[PDB]
Amino acid sequence: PDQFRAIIESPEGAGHVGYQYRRNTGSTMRMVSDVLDERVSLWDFHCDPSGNVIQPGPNVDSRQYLQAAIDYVSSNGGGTITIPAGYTWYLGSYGVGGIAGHSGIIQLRSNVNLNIEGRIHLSPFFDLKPFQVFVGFDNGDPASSGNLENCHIYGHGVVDFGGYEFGASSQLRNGVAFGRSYNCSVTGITFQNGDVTWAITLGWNGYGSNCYVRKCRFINLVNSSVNADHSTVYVNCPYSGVESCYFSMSSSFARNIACSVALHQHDTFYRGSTVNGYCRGAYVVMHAAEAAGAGSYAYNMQVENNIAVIYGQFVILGSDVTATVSGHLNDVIVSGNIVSIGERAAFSAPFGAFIDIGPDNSGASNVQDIQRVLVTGNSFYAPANITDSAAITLRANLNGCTFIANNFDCRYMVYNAPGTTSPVVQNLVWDKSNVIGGTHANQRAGQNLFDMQFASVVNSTIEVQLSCEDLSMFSCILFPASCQLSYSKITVDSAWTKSMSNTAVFEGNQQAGANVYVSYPATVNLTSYNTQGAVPFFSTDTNYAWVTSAYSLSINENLDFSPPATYTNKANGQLVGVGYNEIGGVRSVSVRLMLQRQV
Amino acid sequence: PDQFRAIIESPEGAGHVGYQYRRNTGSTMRMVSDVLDERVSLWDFHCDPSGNVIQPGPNVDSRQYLQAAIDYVSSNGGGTITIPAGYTWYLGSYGVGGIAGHSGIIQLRSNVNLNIEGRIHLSPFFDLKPFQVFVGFDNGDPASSGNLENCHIYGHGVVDFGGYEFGASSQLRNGVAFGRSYNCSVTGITFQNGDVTWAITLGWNGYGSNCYVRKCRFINLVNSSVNADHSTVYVNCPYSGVESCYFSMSSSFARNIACSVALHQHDTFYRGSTVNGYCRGAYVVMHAAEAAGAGSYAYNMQVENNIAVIYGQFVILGSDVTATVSGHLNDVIVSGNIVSIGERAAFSAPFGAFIDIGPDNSGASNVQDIQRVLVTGNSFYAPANITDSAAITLRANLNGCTFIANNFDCRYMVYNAPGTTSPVVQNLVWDKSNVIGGTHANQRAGQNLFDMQFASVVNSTIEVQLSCEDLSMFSCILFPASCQLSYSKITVDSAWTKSMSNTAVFEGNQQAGANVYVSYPATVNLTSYNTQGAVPFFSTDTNYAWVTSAYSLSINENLDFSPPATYTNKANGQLVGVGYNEIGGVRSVSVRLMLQRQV
Amino acid sequence: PDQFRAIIESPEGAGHVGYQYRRNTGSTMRMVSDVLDERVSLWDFHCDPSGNVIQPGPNVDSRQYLQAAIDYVSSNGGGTITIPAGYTWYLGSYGVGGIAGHSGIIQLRSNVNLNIEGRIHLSPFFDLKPFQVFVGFDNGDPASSGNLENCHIYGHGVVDFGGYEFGASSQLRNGVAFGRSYNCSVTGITFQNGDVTWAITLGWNGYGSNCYVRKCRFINLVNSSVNADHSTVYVNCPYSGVESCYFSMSSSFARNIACSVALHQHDTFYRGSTVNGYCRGAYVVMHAAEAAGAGSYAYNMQVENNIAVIYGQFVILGSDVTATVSGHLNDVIVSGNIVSIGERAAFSAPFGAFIDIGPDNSGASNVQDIQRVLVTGNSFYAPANITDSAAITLRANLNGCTFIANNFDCRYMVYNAPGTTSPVVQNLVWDKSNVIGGTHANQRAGQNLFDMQFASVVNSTIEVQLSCEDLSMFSCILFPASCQLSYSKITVDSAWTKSMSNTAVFEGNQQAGANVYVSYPATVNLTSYNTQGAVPFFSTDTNYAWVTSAYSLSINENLDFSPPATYTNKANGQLVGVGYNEIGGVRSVSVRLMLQRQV
Ligand SMILES: CC(=O)N[C@@H]1[C@@H](O[C@H]2O[C@H](CO)[C@H](O[C@H]3O[C@H](CO[C@@H]4O[C@@H](C)[C@H](O)[C@@H](O)[C@H]4O)[C@@H](O)[C@H](O)[C@H]3O)[C@H](O[C@@H]3O[C@H](CO)[C@@H](O)[C@H](O)[C@H]3NC(C)=O)[C@H]2O)[C@H](O)[C@@H](CO)O[C@@H]1O
Ligand SMILES: CC(=O)N[C@@H]1[C@@H](O[C@H]2O[C@H](CO)[C@H](O[C@H]3O[C@H](CO[C@@H]4O[C@@H](C)[C@H](O)[C@@H](O)[C@H]4O)[C@@H](O)[C@H](O)[C@H]3O)[C@H](O[C@@H]3O[C@H](CO)[C@@H](O)[C@H](O)[C@H]3NC(C)=O)[C@H]2O)[C@H](O)[C@@H](CO)O[C@@H]1O
Ligand SMILES: CC(=O)N[C@@H]1[C@@H](O[C@H]2O[C@H](CO)[C@H](O[C@H]3O[C@H](CO[C@@H]4O[C@@H](C)[C@H](O)[C@@H](O)[C@H]4O)[C@@H](O)[C@H](O)[C@H]3O)[C@H](O[C@@H]3O[C@H](CO)[C@@H](O)[C@H](O)[C@H]3NC(C)=O)[C@H]2O)[C@H](O)[C@@H](CO)O[C@@H]1O
Ligand code: NA
Ligand code: NA
Ligand code: NA
Ligand code: NA
Ligand code: NA
Ligand code: NA
Ligand code: NA
Ligand code: NA
Ligand code: NA
Repeated sequence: PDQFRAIIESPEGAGHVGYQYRRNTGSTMRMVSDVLDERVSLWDFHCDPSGNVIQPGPNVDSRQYLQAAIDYVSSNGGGTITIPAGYTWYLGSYGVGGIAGHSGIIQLRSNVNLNIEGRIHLSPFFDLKPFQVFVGFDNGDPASSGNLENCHIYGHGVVDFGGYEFGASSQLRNGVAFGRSYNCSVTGITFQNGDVTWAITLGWNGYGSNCYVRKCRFINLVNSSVNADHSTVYVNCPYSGVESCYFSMSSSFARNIACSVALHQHDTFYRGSTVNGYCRGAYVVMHAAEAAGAGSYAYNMQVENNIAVIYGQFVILGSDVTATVSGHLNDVIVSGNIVSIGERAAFSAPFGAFIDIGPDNSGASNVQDIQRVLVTGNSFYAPANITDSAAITLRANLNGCTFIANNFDCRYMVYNAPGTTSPVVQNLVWDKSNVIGGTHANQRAGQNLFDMQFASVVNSTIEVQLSCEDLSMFSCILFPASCQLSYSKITVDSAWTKSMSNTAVFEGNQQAGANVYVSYPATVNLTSYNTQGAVPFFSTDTNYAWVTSAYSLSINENLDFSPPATYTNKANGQLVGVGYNEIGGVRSVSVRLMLQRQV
Repeated sequence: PDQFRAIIESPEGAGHVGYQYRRNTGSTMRMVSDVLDERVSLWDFHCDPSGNVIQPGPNVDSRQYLQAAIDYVSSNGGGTITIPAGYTWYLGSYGVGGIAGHSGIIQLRSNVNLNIEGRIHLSPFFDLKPFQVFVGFDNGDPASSGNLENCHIYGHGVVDFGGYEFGASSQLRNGVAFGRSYNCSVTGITFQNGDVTWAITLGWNGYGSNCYVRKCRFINLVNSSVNADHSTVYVNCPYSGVESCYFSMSSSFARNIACSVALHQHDTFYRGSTVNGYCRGAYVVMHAAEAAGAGSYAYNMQVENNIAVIYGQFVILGSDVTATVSGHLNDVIVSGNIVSIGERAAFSAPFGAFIDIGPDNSGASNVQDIQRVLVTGNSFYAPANITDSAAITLRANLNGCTFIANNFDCRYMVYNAPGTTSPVVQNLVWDKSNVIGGTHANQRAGQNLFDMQFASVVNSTIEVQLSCEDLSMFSCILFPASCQLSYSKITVDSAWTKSMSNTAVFEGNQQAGANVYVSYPATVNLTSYNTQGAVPFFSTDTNYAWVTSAYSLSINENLDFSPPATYTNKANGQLVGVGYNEIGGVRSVSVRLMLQRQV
Repeated sequence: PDQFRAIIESPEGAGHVGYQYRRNTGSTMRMVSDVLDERVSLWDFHCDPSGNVIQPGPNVDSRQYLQAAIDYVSSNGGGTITIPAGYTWYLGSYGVGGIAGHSGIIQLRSNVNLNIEGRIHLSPFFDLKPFQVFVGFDNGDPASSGNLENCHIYGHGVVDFGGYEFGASSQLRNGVAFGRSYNCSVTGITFQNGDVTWAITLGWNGYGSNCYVRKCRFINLVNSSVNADHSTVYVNCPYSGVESCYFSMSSSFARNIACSVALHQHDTFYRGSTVNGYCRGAYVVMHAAEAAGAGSYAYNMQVENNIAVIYGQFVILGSDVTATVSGHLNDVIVSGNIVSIGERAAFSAPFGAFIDIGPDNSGASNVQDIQRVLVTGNSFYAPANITDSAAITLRANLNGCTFIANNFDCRYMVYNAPGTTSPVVQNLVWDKSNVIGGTHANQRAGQNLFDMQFASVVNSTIEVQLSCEDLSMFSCILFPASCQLSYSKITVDSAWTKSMSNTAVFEGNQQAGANVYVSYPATVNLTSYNTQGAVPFFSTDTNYAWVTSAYSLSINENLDFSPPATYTNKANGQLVGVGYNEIGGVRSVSVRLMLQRQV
């Protein structure tokens, strides 16, 4: 019985105390230790070499203890390790082995979940240094790494990056790198107070699947001018996405460098999230250099039902090439988003846009293969002073994009800067159901609402419909002479255009093309013959050889005659129609006409 | 060894029994009590003064015990208290201190989560009395209250309000008032069986952030005529919302008073939820009196992808003023919802509507600043007998609202009651892509589909497109003489209109305005001169001085002549065009024309 | 003290060791066994008759132990049973009693939740046999069954069906049958590796409510030619749905037989999910034979924001009748989905379609009552070789369907096979805002883009708008002479049509109907009189008696004359207009005209 009291006080004591669930005689006869062994916490490993528990705190490095817990649970085929509530667990050194090549702190392992209820906080050892807090690669070379499967991080807890700035722009910092990750997720966690490159990365160059970020918060994760670039979540495996998250930045630097999400492989999504204070909402890009695991096509890309205040662009599309692989982006949907450019001076952040068709990372605009994109049922607003705001900034080659039933209230509808890139554009479709707002009315001196600064446009539709007047704009739509236009439909509805000097402008007379279909208002001077009765009226100018029909948009103030209601043309480029002289006489009128070609 | 058996049976016994996780010699040498101390339940506090456990039941008030648990866990920096499954925990008295000013029962505290697995039920002490079950304010004056942070209530359990009716209409009742709440949430909980004002309130007058209601059920929470008003969730802090919830009412009273959600600050949302039996779906409102914590603008407001059967209005917009603050509502999106007015007699509940632009709480219609709203891709249905159903009831001043690509199948498209308010309307946009259903065909004697009972309309677009005949309606669109109309576009497509006596009606001849752009069908009597050959035809009536062109919508049954295909006007208000007399003779025809002005 | 050591080692030992939470003197004086009794796992029942624990494994049938755990927890009013992580629990025999009529393995019980953290795996006893793993019916006759309430299955674990093929096509296999289920759910679970009929079924013939499938994965659940049919989730109770799930198949058989979801009662939804490798996305159907619990109407049906690669049809609509009940489907929304037909040969799987209006299970096309459906803001793509691809295959009677603001890029827009069914169509609305893609340009020899192979069409709108040329197609829209057409609007925009031989084709001259409203381009030969001055031009053909107006789509290459800009008709079916001869002479021209009737 000495050994009994001794047994009981020893670490095997619980293993000698019997238990049977709820005194049920049909239940297993267990020992207390068996029941305790059903759960596991950091406290079961956070101990000195003699086994005595250590309290966490700013003067204690918890890293080795958490790694020991992960390693052991892994050896039993997995489980969930709780990081207890009511404590802050500090990390204060780098991990070792395969994660060292990633500046890793903790190595995640398959089937080992982390239930973070307390706080995890970086110690000042990491100030001005690279780091990746949680790393799922098991090799410094990602190509030589094994997979991470079935690893979920969740809870009501917090990862706090300590506020430390980057030491050099070339450094990288991350919260969770799942690695070559299959069925991994982060749910519920707040990531805050840092200067980092990413908070979470999913996948590696297309290897991975079914990775998700849900109900997480990301708060103040850029804080310095050193930080080169930031994307809060980088989605680099298929069948993965981000939903119902909150993203907020307060620093000036974030308004110039930070993006919330990057979707970089097929079957990926960004849904139901709120963004504030960022430069950009989401990249949707196929990088040829990332094509190894899931092919060279990014398809089935969804950005839906988000709420955003940003300073640059909401969605940025891209694809590129390497020496041996060509990336392609197609089958994209952008719907249900409500987006605004936050209050800022014109030109004070990257050019404001709902959609950007951006060049590659070396600035090339002639490598892209972007098509089959639907942008529908979104709202976009930019304040009236923001000259640099567009529904779409179309800066690189575009093989198709369709806009239906959006409401865009900003300076430009379609824009690209003159003198810059000259994109080749195919299959740009702007349906009449896009509503153009009035916030920027009166602000558009010298500007074209649709400024078509492209090398060429083919197979495209622009149906312009105003909903209020803006007589400040130079034109509704302008094509420079350098832009070829063919097999396209361009229309300007007459409503709110009566007083406009120019409506559609074709500086190379491109509307004359055999397969150009256009209509727009114009003012035309006519003169009739003197005959009483049915009598022809003819335009005094001769630049209408392309017109197939025209009709009156003006009332007739006269009693003694009427000009024609409708007109066609003649070989010399005059318009002609048949009016009526109740009394004879040569007549001379100025009329507003709808000019039509093949429509 | 006497003291050893004694120690073991004492409440410190577990603190003497050793344990080491899974017999791992690298694990902490702990005591059983340390492992048990990692969790906490109501059972750890639900005890008499001698420490003996008390069983819950209808004759036991569990309030003080649950408060003791919350208070203690709070003192250790937080955690999660389980409310065990398999029991009903009754509450039977008011709390004390700061929550007493709120009729509070339990005080929530920061970082203390409640995992409700069992049932919490109100005892009859609360019958006919006010109460707020869970309160996160710490002061009777909300202005003087501290914050509630990091408080989550979740589980598979239930809050049951006991079925008790209100005692007086002036009383207030609530389930969860998070208070000045930051990162708080309710997930998974069923709230049922009550007569209450709210189930959950988030925030206080704009103070709070990141508060959410997810996957909760709200069932039968209004049951009496005493109940003054009900909104199941009131969202009164930014960056907060409701998603994937279920709301159901069965009482008659709920069909007249209850709303599912109120969104009252910026960056708030209501998504993916199902409603049945309610008067209203969601208020979206900026009250100047609520502007203290987050400014006087409600912007980035999202109502998306909900399913509803309601008896009144789906979304209600509003903003108002106090003596020193002016509220503004802008940047709203309503998309993807499928909504119907449930089976009821006409006029038996508040006027049916998809969108309502409602007056302030004192009935004023001249204080609102509502603009930049997008309503797109929704469906609305009301049964054919429901005279009082509209796509939009526009009852107060409106500074903009845009409708694109909806399907509305109800009695009216645009409505406001004559003789009532006379709203000032700007920037109302009804795109042609809105599909008008046929359920109410033949029901519209004496009614105008678009009944424009406003003081004035400016910068507005109404493109009417029918998809079946309804010859019962008096007109497609009518403007009384009291409504000014300027800088607007009004069109009536001809399809299904051939037999209509009136299509567009302008009782003050407002279509003549300099910047009014309109087109609609009309029947016109013409008579020609007798000349053989090209010969003029002229209208017999003189009310066409505003017409810029017209064209035939009718076949010509004649062989010996043809009327003009197109017409323009003359100063006296006749139409004129040039037809053709194969044989001479004065001709007299009645023709269906499309009348156009500036289009 | 002998009995004390004995007590302590006995199964009542923990019941003698005292504990008080965190040494708090205000806490309950408990015993260790009380605290352990707050949780329950499979280990508490997975024991031999002497109470000794049994290890799970491929040679152990865990079924009776799990049932014992469920039965006991049920007797205490519920709770959550954990299925521990780090182990595979095999099932190797059928259950007994009420579930035997369902081939049941485990019986679920009300208020008893399963937290599946480990793996559950079927033993080879089930090879070639029927089975339903988890069954919530309590009677072999579902009509005589009690309800299952408040039963949630959740966790990070897995249900593995062992890879076994069906033994006979008449067998049924299921993962979870909740039965007559109220407030039940499955969250987080992976179902994999099987040949089954369903993974999860919710409800029974309309009995049930508030059942949900969320964040689950379904992987490779069809593997043989024996498998008759598969729907991964069958939703057979109202106020229930599927959200944020992943569905994947790899077998050839799945491309011909498998559907992801079946929505079969009102107020049901399918949202935010990703599908790959399936034949079909979702059925949306009211079967009269399923109408018992919730009525004969399926209404408030939502399919939104999904991502899919399928081989057959995305959404399939249906309703049918029994001898005494008639099923109805109305108030449906399909929005925000991005869908493609995967790479396959033409005709190698069921006919590709976004929407299918399908016959009943006996092939009848004359029993359906389907109306008030909105399809808006979706994208659909099929590769160019897939002849059998359509936006809508309209194969049974249709009482209404509305398409607004979609982007469809496939072979046909509207299709039904000639010689097959002859549907009666009412209220088909194809708005102009639907964008028709160009992938299948040049592939359409002998084909009509809109192939209207119906018995009749009434109250319908087809506004065709091309966005690129396809001169291979025989026509944009064709109506055989067998299809009646009335009270409808059919338009073909002229853009990209100049070179088309046929645009709209009415093989029975149906465009002449009194209430048919149509416009489309045509080429017409005209000849004038010889008179100098205003001079008539007349068509040489006489098939224009239905034309109310026409206008020029062609330039005039002549200086000495001009044909009319606009035309009307004469009784003999010629067109006539007034042109102008500067010099006299008989003129003869061929002109492209927009032919209009009542528009
Ligand atoms: C911040 C961001 O996401 N910006 C994108 C931009 O992305 C490119 O630039 C960023 C700049 O931070 C990344 O390039 C940096 O990081 C890579 C990857 O780091 C190495 O590999 C990882 C696995 C390892 O853990 C690290 O220790 C490193 O060894 C460096 O190779 C590169 O030199 C450096 O500038 C980003 O790289 C991608 O990062 C994701 C997420 O971690 C990885 O999954 C990919 O493998 C990696 N891709 C490549 C090709 O290496 C760059 O792709 C986008 O290009 C841009 C336009 O689309 O949007 C944002 O600007
Ligand atoms: C039921 C509902 O939400 N109805 C809205 C309507 O809201 C207004 O009317 C309701 C009627 O119940 C509320 O007014 C009642 O309650 C307030 C608040 O109670 C006091 O303050 C709270 C913090 C405290 O816990 C209580 O003990 C009280 O001291 C009373 O002041 C008022 O006299 C009474 O009629 C609602 O008030 C808002 O309530 C939310 C949620 O609790 C609070 O966050 C706000 O502070 C409070 N606002 C104000 C201005 O006090 C009223 O705003 C909407 O106006 C209407 C149209 O938009 O929609 C529904 O009808
Ligand atoms: C695979 C699938 O979902 N296919 C649908 C198709 O559904 C019909 O055909 C399937 C074929 O598997 C089902 O019919 C089979 O199963 C029923 C039901 O099984 C019996 O009842 C259940 C409760 C019990 O547990 C079992 O032991 C059986 O006793 C058999 O009666 C039938 O003979 C057999 O072919 C499907 O039936 C429905 O199944 C759901 C889900 O389990 C039940 O809730 C319903 O009660 C049951 N309905 C009926 C009327 O019995 C058939 O409805 C659809 O018809 C089709 C077109 O819409 O889509 C897919 O093809
Ligand atoms: Na590295
Ligand atoms: Na497209
Ligand atoms: Na060029
Ligand atoms: Na109060
Ligand atoms: Na708007
Ligand atoms: Na007025
Ligand atoms: Na059966
Ligand atoms: Na419809
Ligand atoms: Na027929």
